[PDB]
Amino acid sequence: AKKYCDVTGLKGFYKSPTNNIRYHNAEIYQLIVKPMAPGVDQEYLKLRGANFVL
Amino acid sequence: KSLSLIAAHSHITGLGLDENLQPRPTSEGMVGQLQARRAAGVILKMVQNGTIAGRAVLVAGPPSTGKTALAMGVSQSLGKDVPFTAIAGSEIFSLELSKTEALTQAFRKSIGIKIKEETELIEGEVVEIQIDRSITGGHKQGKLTIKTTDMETIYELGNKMIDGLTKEKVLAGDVISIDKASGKITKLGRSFARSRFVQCPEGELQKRKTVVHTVSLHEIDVINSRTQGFLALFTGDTGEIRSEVRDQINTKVAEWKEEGKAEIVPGVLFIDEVHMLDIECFSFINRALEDEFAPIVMMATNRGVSKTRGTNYKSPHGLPLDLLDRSIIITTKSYNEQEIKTILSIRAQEEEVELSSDALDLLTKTGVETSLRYSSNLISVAQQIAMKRKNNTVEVEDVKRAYLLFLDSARSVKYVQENESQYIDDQGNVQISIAK
Amino acid sequence: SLSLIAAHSHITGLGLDENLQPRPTSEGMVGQLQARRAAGVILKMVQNGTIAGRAVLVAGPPSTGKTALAMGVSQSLGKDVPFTAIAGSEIFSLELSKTEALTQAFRKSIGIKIKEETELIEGEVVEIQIDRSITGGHKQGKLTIKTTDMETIYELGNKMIDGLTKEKVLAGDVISIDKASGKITKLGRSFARSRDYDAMGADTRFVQCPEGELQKRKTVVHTVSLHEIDVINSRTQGFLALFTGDTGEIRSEVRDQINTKVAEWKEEGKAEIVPGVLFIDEVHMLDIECFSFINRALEDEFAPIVMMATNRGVSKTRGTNYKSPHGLPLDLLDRSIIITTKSYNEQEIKTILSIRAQEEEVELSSDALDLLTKTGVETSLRYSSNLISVAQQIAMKRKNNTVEVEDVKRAYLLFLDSARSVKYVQENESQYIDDQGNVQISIAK
Amino acid sequence: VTRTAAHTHIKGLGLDESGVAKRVEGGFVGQIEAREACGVIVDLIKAKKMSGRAILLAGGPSTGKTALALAISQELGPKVPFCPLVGSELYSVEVKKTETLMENFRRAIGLRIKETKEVYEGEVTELTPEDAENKTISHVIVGLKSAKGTKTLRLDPTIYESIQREKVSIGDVIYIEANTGAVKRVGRSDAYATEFDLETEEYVPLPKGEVHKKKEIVQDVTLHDLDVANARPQGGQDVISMMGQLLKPKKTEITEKLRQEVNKVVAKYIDQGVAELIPGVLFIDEVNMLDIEIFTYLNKALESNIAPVVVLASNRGMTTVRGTEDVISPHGVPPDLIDRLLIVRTLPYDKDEIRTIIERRATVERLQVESSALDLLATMGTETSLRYALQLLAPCGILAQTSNRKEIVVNDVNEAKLLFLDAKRSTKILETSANYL
Amino acid sequence: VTRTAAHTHIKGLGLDESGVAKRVEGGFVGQIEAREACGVIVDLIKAKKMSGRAILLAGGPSTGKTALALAISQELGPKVPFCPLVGSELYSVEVKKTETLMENFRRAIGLRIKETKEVYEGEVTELTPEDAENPLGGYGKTISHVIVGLKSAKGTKTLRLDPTIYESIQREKVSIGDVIYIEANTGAVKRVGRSDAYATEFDLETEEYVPLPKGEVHKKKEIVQDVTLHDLDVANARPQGGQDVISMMGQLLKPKKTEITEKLRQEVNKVVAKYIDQGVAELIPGVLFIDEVNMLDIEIFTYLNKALESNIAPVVVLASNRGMTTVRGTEDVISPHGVPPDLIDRLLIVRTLPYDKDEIRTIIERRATVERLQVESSALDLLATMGTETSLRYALQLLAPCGILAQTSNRKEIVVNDVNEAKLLFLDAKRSTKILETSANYL
Ligand SMILES: Nc1ncnc2c1ncn2[C@@H]1O[C@H](COP(=O)(O)OP(=O)(O)O)[C@@H](O)[C@H]1O
Ligand SMILES: Nc1ncnc2c1ncn2[C@@H]1O[C@H](COP(=O)(O)OP(=O)(O)O)[C@@H](O)[C@H]1O
Ligand SMILES: Nc1ncnc2c1ncn2[C@@H]1O[C@H](COP(=O)(O)OP(=O)(O)O)[C@@H](O)[C@H]1O
Ligand SMILES: Nc1ncnc2c1ncn2[C@@H]1O[C@H](COP(=O)(O)OP(=O)(O)O)[C@@H](O)[C@H]1O
Repeated sequence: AKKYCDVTGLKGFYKSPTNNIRYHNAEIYQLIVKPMAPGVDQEYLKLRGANFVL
Repeated sequence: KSLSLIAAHSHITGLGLDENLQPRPTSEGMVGQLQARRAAGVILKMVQNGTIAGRAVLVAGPPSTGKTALAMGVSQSLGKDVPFTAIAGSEIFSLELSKTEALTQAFRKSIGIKIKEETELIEGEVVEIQIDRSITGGHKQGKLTIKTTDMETIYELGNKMIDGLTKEKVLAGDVISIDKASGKITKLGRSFARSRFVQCPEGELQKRKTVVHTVSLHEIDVINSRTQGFLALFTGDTGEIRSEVRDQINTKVAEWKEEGKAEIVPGVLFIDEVHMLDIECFSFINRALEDEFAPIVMMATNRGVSKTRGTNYKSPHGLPLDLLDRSIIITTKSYNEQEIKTILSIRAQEEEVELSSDALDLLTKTGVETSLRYSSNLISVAQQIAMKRKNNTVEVEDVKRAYLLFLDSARSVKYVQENESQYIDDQGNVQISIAK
Repeated sequence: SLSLIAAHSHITGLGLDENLQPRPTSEGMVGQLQARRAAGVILKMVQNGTIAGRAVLVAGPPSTGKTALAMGVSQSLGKDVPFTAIAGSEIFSLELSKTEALTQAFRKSIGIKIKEETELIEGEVVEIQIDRSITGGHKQGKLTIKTTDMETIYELGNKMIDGLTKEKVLAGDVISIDKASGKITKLGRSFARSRDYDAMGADTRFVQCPEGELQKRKTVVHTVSLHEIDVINSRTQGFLALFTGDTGEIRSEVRDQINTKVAEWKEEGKAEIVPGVLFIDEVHMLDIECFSFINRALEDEFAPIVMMATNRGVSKTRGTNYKSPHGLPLDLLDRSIIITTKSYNEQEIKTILSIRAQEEEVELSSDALDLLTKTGVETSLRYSSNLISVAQQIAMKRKNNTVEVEDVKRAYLLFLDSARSVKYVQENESQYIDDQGNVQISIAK
Repeated sequence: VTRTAAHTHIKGLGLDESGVAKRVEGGFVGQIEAREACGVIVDLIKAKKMSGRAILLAGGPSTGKTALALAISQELGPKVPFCPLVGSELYSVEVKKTETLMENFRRAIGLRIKETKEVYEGEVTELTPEDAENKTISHVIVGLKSAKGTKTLRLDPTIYESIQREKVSIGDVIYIEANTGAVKRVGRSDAYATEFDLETEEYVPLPKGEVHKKKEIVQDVTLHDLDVANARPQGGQDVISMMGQLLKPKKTEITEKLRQEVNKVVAKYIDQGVAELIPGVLFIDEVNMLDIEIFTYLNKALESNIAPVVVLASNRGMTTVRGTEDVISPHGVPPDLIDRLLIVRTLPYDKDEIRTIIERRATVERLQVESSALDLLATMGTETSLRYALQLLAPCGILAQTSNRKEIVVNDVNEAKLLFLDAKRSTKILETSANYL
Repeated sequence: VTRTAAHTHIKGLGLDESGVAKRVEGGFVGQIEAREACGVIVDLIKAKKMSGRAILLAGGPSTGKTALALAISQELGPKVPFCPLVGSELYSVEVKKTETLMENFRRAIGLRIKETKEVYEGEVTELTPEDAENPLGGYGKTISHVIVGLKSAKGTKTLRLDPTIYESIQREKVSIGDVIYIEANTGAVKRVGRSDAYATEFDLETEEYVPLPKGEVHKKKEIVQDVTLHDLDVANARPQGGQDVISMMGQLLKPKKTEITEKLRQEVNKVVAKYIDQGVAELIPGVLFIDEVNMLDIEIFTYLNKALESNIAPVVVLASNRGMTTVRGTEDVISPHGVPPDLIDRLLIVRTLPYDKDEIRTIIERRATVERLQVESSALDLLATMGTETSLRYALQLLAPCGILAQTSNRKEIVVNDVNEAKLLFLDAKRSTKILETSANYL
């Protein structure tokens, strides 16, 4: 399956090791993925069907 | 920078010329020779325009007048990635190459092809590497956590990445670079971990890098010759590359220029002591200057109405008149007292030699009566004599001691001619006995 | 088919009778009756094949037909007889000495005829059924070879199976097998089994399926020179040096062993010696070492008849500092007989020019032929012979079939001979580079 | 922007349909008789009948012998082979000079072979090898796929061997030539680019065109190419080797047996109509540099049945032949070879056609020259030499450009004459000065 | 006891701390100004700053030019690369003379490198290969990996080798019980030999027996290596040392000099400058000495003119006995010392003067003391008169026949009768020429 960016919908070149969000480039990582609060990663993974919290 | 001790032309950083091609009296390490430097600037602009092919110029004059200095100024003002091939006249008399083939290789080393290409690179600082081995080892899985100053990511590695990372062993704390298509991993070095040392690279991993390659036509001739590997570019045993390979290379280069995938960079082939070639090499140069893929050839000689090699007659500059018909001649002149003094001061400033004003005047008088190269050689040995007496400045007595210890040409000739019985003459006669 | 019209293509041999008397015009050779009769005597000695090592020197002024006489001898000699025409400059080499090059030129001009009998089964393979032996020895095979007409089954031995598995032959491959000697070949793939594969391989060759009888008898006559046997026995894989040429100074003991084996193969009758002619054109361009080696090498029984051509007068011998007749030393001329060629009169010039015009399919008119004959007598034969073709092209540019006087005059004006060019150079000597290198490129002063 | 060589401005002989030379046409001006003679020569070459014809272009320096040779080359076209050569090039240190002369003789006889190029391009979808033993595979079914659809092929085990040589798996865009049998792996497709986040695979796109592509090509070879193709002391020209072989192959004396076998194969292919024979031109500039041995071998080799048209150039007069001691001959060519030549005389120029040569070279190099500057350049060309003005044309343009002018003025010509010297002024400086200029 | 040659007695230039020359010290007698000039040149070389500096030692025969060159080499020390050469040595039949001159130019420039070697050394305990599942594919080999166990002193570890490293192992004929030494830098394996832990009296192959290597396996050791630029050039031109098949077949080919290109030399210079910039190597420029420089022809002098202008060229010293002589390879170019004036302008001529009677006498005395001979004062005076009359070298070379004739008559001293008999038995060049002029059947 093609891997996509979890927030912008572009090509996901990289995945953040902490919250497992696949992002596009540096600016999205520094402005969205890095300051992402706990409990916000679950919706982004749920839209892809990877919501591990039950 | 590379390996560079202080040489004869180290002080010359180019041609000291203005925007109107007017030579300054002292600029970029070159003084004097205003007409010669302006002509060399015109030739430099011919090279930089790139629309004129196969022009031969001749830098002629007395010895120690700056023909090789002018060629070094042209080479330094040319810039990078423009091929400057400097050879002597005796270099093309080879045992495994014909002289026309060596001249062809020297001609085609001076024409470059400029190709720009893009490559995806991953240059980053490794946070950690995990690899979980199987029960037997048929399959290997792993995760590579890498970071930059801006980013931080984790990669699920395949088998070939794992094999290419275990070979060229990468631990945590290494700044590396990965080419994804070729599978080459280069360890740039250890990062700033206190526990070589290289700083952590900037962000935006997987970046496009534009590489500009300038490959000479001789290299493509060696490559396209299927019996010749590119190791002959380093070993030197190319061994008489056939002409048809060169025609295919010329047609391919012309169609690459037409397609826009590559550009042509003309350069300079400099031949020091061009009188040492024989007449067949002169005829080959006479025909080979007419090629479209031919560089601009600078030739230097000091001989005046000398016998041409391979013949029995004498010709001006040691060159036949059909070669001089195909060339425009730049004439260098001798130096006066002030230009010699400025050259000696520049040479002393380059070698970090601090010398007095009267020592400079004595060295200038020596370089006027004897030769510029004798005084420029005397500067360093006078400095060594000065530091032998624990003196940091070269005085008059140091120059006098250096002049006494080391002889010039005329003094050696006079001292030989006064004592010609002690030497071996043309007939092999010598009187080794000192008495009776 | 590949050969174009050359300078000697009109000569089909010496124009002689059965009494060795030359006709005035026969087989493309005109005149030179004494020289043609002497060359006919030379040809008979080569055809007799009972004497060896005679040196014949063809001497005369240039453009008189020494090389024409040599090509007439070579054409009258017939096929399968070794004629080696070399120039004197080819002996000087880089990895071969002059004596070794002369030995290779000598032994290329004498050979042996060998008769071979071939029982060839040529056909397309249908099926190869292998009877797999339990012990592995004597592996029986069933070959289904097939022509267009008819098809049999052949029994195949173990070495036959090993030969057919060394090269990769499958069903639909055209092969021929020799019954007497067991020779193996693979002509390629048949055209009937060619469309089964969408892309052909690197070594895949497509040949037509053979017709007629499956097994054919043929007698093959092979003419192998002595140099060929020397090169074959010199190396482990010596056949490549027969074509690449890097034989590299074959040692003597190979040559004596090959000479003794050729003698005993002659005395037991499986080969017969065919001598031939070695023709050295411009033999004056040889060193004195080459001449001395020729003098000693003419005295061997495995030596061909040597025809040498020279257009030199009393000239300096190469390698020495003295002059000699024909550019050859007196001991070489001692072991030689000289055929002298003379100059031509107007009728012989006209006949040779008409023959050369007929060879190049140029329709010469009578006045144009007379003008070309006058130019040939005045300047040279070869100048008019070269003028014929450019006059033909001049007439063809004028939309004319035959040539006229105007076409020959235009070709004479456009292209210069030696004397006119010498006159134009000597009239303006400043415009050309002298022997001292001086020249005047400037047109005004 | 195109570069300009010394012979760029010449595009042909400038003749009409009747063969009469127009005065200023085709980059030429003047020299009408030698141009008409060269037109007769190229008509003889286009007849494709003669062999071993030899013409010598004799004239002074800077008169246009090489200009006429390249004009012959453009008049024949790129289909006809043309081998330019210097007399100095025959002196090789690897092989003897007569062998080099004969190799250059065979380099000027060419062959046109019409051929097909059929290419299967795309991503492997199925790779099923059928064994059918009789261990050994019978064939392989390969399914290629591009953006216009898929196509299935049956391949022999040799192409399967070449496929497994290239490490071809399922999902790799590969290249197959049907006639040659060459297999080249372009690389993995982007449909399988996300199997791993990082791997050494090179991910290339699917081909946008069809899988199967067929076209017609023509192969232009020479007889020397076929000579050196099957005369290798160490073989292996078929295998692609970027690194060199361990033993360097040297040029060897190719025997006449290989020449006769190559001629027999070429004649067999010509009789089938596959190949077409194109005789060409071997041009030797500065023929006075030939040794007397090379002259003798030229005398022998001009009588061959497959020899091309040879064009020689020389600028000498009554000169001693190279390799001899007392043979004074015209143009440095011995009189036995001169008898086989046809001599085309090349005349010097006067002021008006020198001026038109200068203005044509200025127009080709895209330089604007004022009329009085053109007159000064023509006067300098008559005084010094024509090539001095032709080589001082571009420094004049540079000195005009550095003064922000696109028109060459008389002061630019005076400055270029001051900066750059001809041969006569430099010889005068050489004679007047004492210490080696 | 010790074997002596022509220049054994010379230990150096023998100068003070101020550069002045003591008259008799350092094995040298006389030539005060020449020794001082050579000391100035030695200090210039020790400065390690200039490139392409060239001097010429000019004088008659037997005046001490080669003595001064050997004194320069001795004063510089063994670390500074000294390349002695003759002008006749540059004429090689394998490669052009200019390439030989450039090779000697690169041979006179040295480099001292610290090198870190990764080493797997120890005694082989187990050596088991893992076979490939498809051995006859033609694309891989018969094995996939090889497990080898090595124990050193207080350490044991196992290695999984790829087939290339195992090929390097098995070409050394490594078995169980062999202490081996694997160099990870090149893949080269040294078989140290049989371990002494087993019985050492039952072999037939005269093998050596070594203990277990100290320390752990997989060491990193620092080696100081002295190479030249020519060593790097000839290693990269003919590649040996890798385990790829090109390196291994190039090991087995016959070595032959090749024209090493300028591209390879510039790449080697770039790598050496990178080694210097990391502070791991240091550059030691040296001396190229050319004795009998008259033997060079005009092409070598022309190439020397270009090669002295390079930024990496060493200090080149030359010697010549010639006076006003024609240059070799030319016809009418009369030049001092057989050296053309284009090269003479780039030179610094150091004159060397002939000796007096007393200087010749003490030179003979020092050569007698270095050869362990005892000479009487009257015999020493007669040797000095013979040296002033015939030649210095004839007087020096007659000392050994005098010693032979002295030890023949059971004497340690050399009497006047011994040197008279040696004068009678052996002849100089002048007496031999006088015999030649007064003989009929070309003596
Ligand atoms: N105009 C100049 N400006 C600066 N240095 C010069 C000049 N002319 C000559 N030199 C120096 O003088 C030395 C000898 O000159 P060189 O270039 O060898 O002249 P030539 O090649 O004509 O003998 C060189 O090291 C060069 O750097
Ligand atoms: N007897 C002859 N019959 C026909 N043609 C001849 C005859 N003699 C000479 N020729 C022609 O003259 C030309 C030059 O003769 P050639 O054989 O070269 O003489 P040489 O070898 O003495 O120079 C040849 O092309 C040949 O066609
Ligand atoms: N008739 C002509 N018309 C135009 N340009 C000419 C003519 N003759 C010579 N040239 C030019 O003069 C230049 C030098 O002539 P070239 O042919 O090299 O002299 P050579 O015959 O000595 O080789 C060439 O670049 C050529 O373009
Ligand atoms: N100043 C000196 N002191 C001591 N021995 C010397 C001196 N000069 C020369 N010799 C000796 O004389 C011999 C000749 O010297 P050498 O340099 O070989 O000859 P040349 O000077 O002709 O090159 C040498 O063996 C050397 O030991």
